[PDB]
Amino acid sequence: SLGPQVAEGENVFGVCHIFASFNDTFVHVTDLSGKETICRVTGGMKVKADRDESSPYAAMLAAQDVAQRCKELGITALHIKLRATGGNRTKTPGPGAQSALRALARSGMKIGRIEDVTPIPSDSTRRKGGRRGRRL
Amino acid sequence: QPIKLARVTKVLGRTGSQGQCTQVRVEFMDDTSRSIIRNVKGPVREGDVLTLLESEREARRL
Amino acid sequence: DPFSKKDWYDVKAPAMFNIRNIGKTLVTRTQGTKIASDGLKGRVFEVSLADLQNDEVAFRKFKLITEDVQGKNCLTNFHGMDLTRDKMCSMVKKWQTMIEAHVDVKTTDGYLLRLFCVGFTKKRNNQIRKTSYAQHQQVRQIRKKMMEIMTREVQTNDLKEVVNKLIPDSIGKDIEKACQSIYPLHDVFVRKVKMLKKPKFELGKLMELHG
Amino acid sequence: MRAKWRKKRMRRLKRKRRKMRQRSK
Amino acid sequence: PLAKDLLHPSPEEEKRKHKKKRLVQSPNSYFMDVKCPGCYKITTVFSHAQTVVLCVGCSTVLCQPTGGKARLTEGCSFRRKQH
Amino acid sequence: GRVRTKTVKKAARVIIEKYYTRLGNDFHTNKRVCEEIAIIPSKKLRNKIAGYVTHLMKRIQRGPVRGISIKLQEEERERRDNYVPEVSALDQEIIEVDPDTKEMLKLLDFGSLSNLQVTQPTVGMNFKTPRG
Amino acid sequence: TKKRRNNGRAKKGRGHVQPIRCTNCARCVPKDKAIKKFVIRNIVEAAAVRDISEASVFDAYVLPKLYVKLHYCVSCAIHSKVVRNRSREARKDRTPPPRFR
RNA sequence: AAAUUCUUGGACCGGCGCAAGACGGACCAGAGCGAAAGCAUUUGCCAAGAAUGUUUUCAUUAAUCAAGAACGAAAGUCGGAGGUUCGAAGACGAUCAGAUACCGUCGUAGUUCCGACCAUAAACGAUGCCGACUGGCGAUGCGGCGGCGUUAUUCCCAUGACCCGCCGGGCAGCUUCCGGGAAACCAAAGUCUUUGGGUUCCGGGGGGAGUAUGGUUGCAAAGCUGAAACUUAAAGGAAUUGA
Ligand SMILES: [Mg+2]
Ligand SMILES: [Mg+2]
Ligand SMILES: [Mg+2]
Ligand SMILES: [Mg+2]
Ligand SMILES: [Mg+2]
Ligand SMILES: [Mg+2]
Ligand SMILES: [Mg+2]
Ligand SMILES: [Mg+2]
Ligand SMILES: [Mg+2]
Ligand SMILES: [Mg+2]
Ligand SMILES: [Mg+2]
Ligand SMILES: [Mg+2]
Ligand SMILES: [Mg+2]
Ligand SMILES: [Mg+2]
Ligand SMILES: [Mg+2]
Ligand SMILES: [Mg+2]
Ligand SMILES: [Zn+2]
Repeated sequence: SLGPQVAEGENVFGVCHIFASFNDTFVHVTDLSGKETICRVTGGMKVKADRDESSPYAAMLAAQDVAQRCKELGITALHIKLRATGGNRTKTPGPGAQSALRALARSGMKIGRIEDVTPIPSDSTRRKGGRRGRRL
Repeated sequence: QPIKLARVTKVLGRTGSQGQCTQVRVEFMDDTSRSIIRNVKGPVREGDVLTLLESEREARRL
Repeated sequence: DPFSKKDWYDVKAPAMFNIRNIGKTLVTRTQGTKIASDGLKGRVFEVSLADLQNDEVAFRKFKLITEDVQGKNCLTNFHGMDLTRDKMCSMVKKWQTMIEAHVDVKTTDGYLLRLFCVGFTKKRNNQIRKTSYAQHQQVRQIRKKMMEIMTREVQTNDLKEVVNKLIPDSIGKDIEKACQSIYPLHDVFVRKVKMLKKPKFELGKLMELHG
Repeated sequence: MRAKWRKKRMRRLKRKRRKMRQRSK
Repeated sequence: PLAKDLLHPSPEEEKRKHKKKRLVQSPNSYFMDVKCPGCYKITTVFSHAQTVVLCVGCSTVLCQPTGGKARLTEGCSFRRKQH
Repeated sequence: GRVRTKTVKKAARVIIEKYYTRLGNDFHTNKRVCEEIAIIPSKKLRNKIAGYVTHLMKRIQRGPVRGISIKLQEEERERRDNYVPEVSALDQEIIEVDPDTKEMLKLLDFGSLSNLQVTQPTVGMNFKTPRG
Repeated sequence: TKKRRNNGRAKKGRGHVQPIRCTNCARCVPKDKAIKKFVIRNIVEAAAVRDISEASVFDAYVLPKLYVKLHYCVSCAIHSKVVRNRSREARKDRTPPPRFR
C-alpha cells in the first residue's frame, strides 16, 4: 500500500481508461500493461438517481476519488485512453469525458499521452432498431 | 475544500428558460491567469466579486 | 487491502532501443501455487516510439511482451508494431486513392509476421484538377511492387534487424521511391506488424537481445 | 384507409370466399 | 453566326473535324517508309499497323501495335509519302 | 428612441443647401435662423429641425454628404475633374510587348514600331485556379 | 409537383446504392441521400487546453484530434438543425455555408 | 423518468487467448459497369462486354415488334447445412382514460450458404425503342491525336504523374425570349390547327372494382385474363391569396 520503492526525480506511470458512455462514466486506472487494476470509480456510484450517472458532475467526482486513491499507491502520472461505446453503436464520447479528464489535471496528477481507443469496426453486425429506426 | 471568490470581467448575456440567469466570465484575484464562465442569478455589474462555493464546474455558453 | 501483499517489478526494453526503462508493474507476491513470475510472463506493453527513442516520431507504437523475470527485472521482447489512430485517421482524406497490401513472411529465425502497409496518391503542386485518382491496373502494380519490396528486407535477416529497419520508415521510404514511376504517392507507412508464431524459447537468445 | 390495408382486407375476404366455395364444391 | 459559309472551310477547321464529319470523308492515317539502322531496304508500313511488322531477312522488328498509331522501334527512321 | 422622421429630415436637407453660408455650428444660434427663414408650425418641431441641421454640418466638414449638394463643394469637383497632367501617362520611350502581338502588328502595316520591346512569354500554362 | 430535380439524392446512373444507418437513430438511409458531417475536434475543449498543458509531463505537446464522420437521415437533420428549409429560389444553390468560423 | 434484466455464486470494467457466424466502414463522389434487378477487402482461373483506333472483311444481312422465350430486389414456399447479430409472431416492464402501439428487456420464423419454386415493388427518369435536325459555357469518365513546360526511371529514346487543347461515344451540371406547356417546368416534355420519319404498348368522368364469374399457371400464398347490376356532379392537376 506504500507504493514503489524509488528515489524522486522521475514519475511513475499508470494508465486510466475512461469510458464516457451516455449512461455513466468509468474512470479506471491500471498499470502500463493494463492487467492490474489499481482504482476503478464509476460515475454512477457518486449519485443518488440513475438519471445523473452520466452527468459531468459525477465524472468530476469520480476522477477526484480516483486521483486521491492513486496518490496513495504512489502513481504520479497517467496516460489517457479515451473511449466511447463505439463498436456497432455511437462513436462520440459522452458528456463526462471533458469533466473527468479535467479533474485529473487539477488533482495533482500529471497527464502523459492522450489517445482514442474507441472500437471502430471494419463492419459490424446489424444495428439495434428497426429499418425505420428508433422513432419517437 | 476551500471556497474561492472572483471578479467578473464582462457580462455575456441573459440566459435561462425564462431569462432569469446571466452568464458572465469570472476572474480570480487569487490567480490572475485563470478565468471561467459561470451562471449568476440576480443583477450583476462589471467588476463585482462573486462568492463561489465551488469553482470547478464550467457553464456552457449560450 | 490486497495491495499490501503486492510488490513492484521494473521493466527493461531490449538493447536495440536507446531508453531502457519502460516503467513499473505490480504483482501479487508468491503465495503457495501462484508464483509471482508466471503472472508477469505474458504482460504486453504498448509504448510509443518517442518514449523509447531519445528523439523520434510520436505516432508509432511498439508492443513489448515480457519474456523472463530475472529478479525485480522483467525482460521484454518485440511482439508487434502499431500506428496510432490519430495519425491513421488523419491520412485518409477524400479525393485520393487508398492502396493497401499485406504479406506473410518468416525471418531467418522462426519468426512469422504479418506486415500491413498503406499509401495514398499525391496531388501535384501544379495540379488543377480535384480528383487525383489512379486506374485499377496502376493500383494493382503498385501493391504488387509494394508486396515484393516488403518481403525482401524481412526474409533476408533476423528479428533484430527488421526492428532496426522498423525504427525509421525505411520500408515505407523504399516503397515511395520505387512506386513514384507508376503513380507518385506520399503518405506511405507500415501500418501494422502482427506476429503470428514464435520459435521455441531459448534463454540464451534473449540475453543477446538485452546485452 | 390506405390502399395497402384495403387490398389486404380484400385478400382476406377473397380467401374466406374461396374456402367457403370449396367447402360446397 | 448566321451567314457561315458551309462550302468553303479553311484547312484549319477542316483538319480538326471527325473523319466522317468532314465535307468529304478522308482518313487520318498514312503510309511511310521505315528503314532499319542495320539493313538497307526500306519497307512500307501503315501508320496504324495493327500487326507486328518485321523486316524480311529476320534482321530486327519494326513496329509495335498500340491502341492508336503504331510506335516504331528505337532507331528506325520514317518518312511519310503522298500521291 | 430618438429617430428623426422624414418630415424633420427633409426640411433639414432642404434648408441646409439654401443657407449653408448662414447656418453655423452651434444649436442655439441656428435655432434663431430657422424661426424666421422658414415657417415652423410649432416650437418642438423647430428644435428638432435645428438640432439635425447642427448634426449635419459636422458631417459636411469631414467629407461630402451624398444627400446634400452644398454650393461650395461641387465647384471643387470641377477642378478635381478637369485636372489634366503635363506629360501623357500613355507616352513611354519603351513599352513591354509580348511576341505574339508583334506578329499581330506584323500582319498589319505596323511591322516594326520605333519603341517596341520583345518580352519572353511565360513558360508553363499556370493560369487556371485549382479545383476544390 | 416534383420538388427537386434530383429527387433528394445523388443517384444519377446507378439504380441502387447501398443503404447505411443514421447516428441519432438507426434509420436506414441510402448512402447518397444521407447528410454527411465530418467533424474534427480536439479531445479537450478550448476551455480545458491550458489545464491539460500545465499538467503535461512533456514540453510543447501537440494536442490530439478526434475524427468521426456522422450520418443523418432527413428527419434527424431537420430536428437537429444541421440543415433547414429554404425558399424555392434558394434551394437550388449548393455551395456550403461560409467557412469563416 | 423508470421498470422488467444481470449482480460478492464476483456482474460492468482492464489484459491475455480461443471459437463461431455475419459484414466488407473510413477511401466512396450528383464517379464506373450491367438489359433491368443489381454490383465494393487481397489474389488466381474461366468466359463475356461497350467505347475508342482501323485505306481489314461481307454487301442490305435492318428498326419496332401479337404468339412465344431468358433474367427479374425484398418478402414468401419446399428440401439439406449453419445459426454471431438483428428480429415479424409471442412474453414481460413502462406510458395512457384505454395501448393488443410508438419506448425498453427477452425472443420464434426469418435474416446466412446450397439446390428447386414464386414473378411481384413509388421494379421511378412516375417520361417506349430506332433515326434526323435546332443555342451556348465549364467540368467529369473512357479511347485516340497534338503541343511550351515541371517530375520518376537514369543512361537517353520511350514510358508513367501534372499542364494546355481537338476528336468520339458516356453519366450529368449551369444559363437562355430556340420552342413548347395548364403551369410546375423541359435543350427535350422542342421542330403540333404552318397538324403525316418508322413502329410496339396503352387511356376515355368518379365509384362499384382489379370485385364476381369462367379460363389458365402455382405445393401454397397468389400471378395473368377480366365484366355487369347499381350509384354519383363532380373526382382530379398546376398555380394564387388568406387561415
Ligand atoms: Mg419493435
Ligand atoms: Mg418527430
Ligand atoms: Mg408535397
Ligand atoms: Mg431500384
Ligand atoms: Mg474497404
Ligand atoms: Mg409478351
Ligand atoms: Mg428474392
Ligand atoms: Mg427468403
Ligand atoms: Mg428452411
Ligand atoms: Mg404491455
Ligand atoms: Mg419491441
Ligand atoms: Mg435482442
Ligand atoms: Mg406492375
Ligand atoms: Mg410508369
Ligand atoms: Mg396532331
Ligand atoms: Mg373510367
Ligand atoms: Zn435517423
